[PDB]
Amino acid sequence: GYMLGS
Repeated sequence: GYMLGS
């Protein structure tokens, strides 16, 4: 799984 933001 993955979670990211910018």
